[PDB]
Amino acid sequence: GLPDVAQRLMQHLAEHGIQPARNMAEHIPPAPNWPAPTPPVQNEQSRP
Amino acid sequence: GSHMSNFQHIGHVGWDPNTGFDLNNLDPELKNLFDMCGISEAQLKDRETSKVIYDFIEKTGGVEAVKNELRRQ
Repeated sequence: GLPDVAQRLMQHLAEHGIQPARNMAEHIPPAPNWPAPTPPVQNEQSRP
Repeated sequence: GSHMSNFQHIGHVGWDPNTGFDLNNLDPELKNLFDMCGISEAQLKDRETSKVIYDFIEKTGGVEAVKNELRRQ
């Protein structure tokens, strides 16, 4: 996951008009997009 | 006009304005970003192209800055 820094590099090359060698024909950046471990959920708020 | 001679936050890498990035001195964590964008080693050996790319590294504060920026969550 985490593409915002590569997006920042692309936004910087766009100030000079430069293009990547893949020319935006690629898909899915490296590593799984798994959230932070051990998450909680809400209490038994539903009525008896 | 032109930039000031501070040179306090520069990125240590084998880049030169005469040939671009040295592959033997290219950082593997800085390469994470280059590859995510779709950049080839041919673009890294072009003077004018690699001069645009290197600007981003020294701009954030050298290689240790980009090596931390992609490490954020």
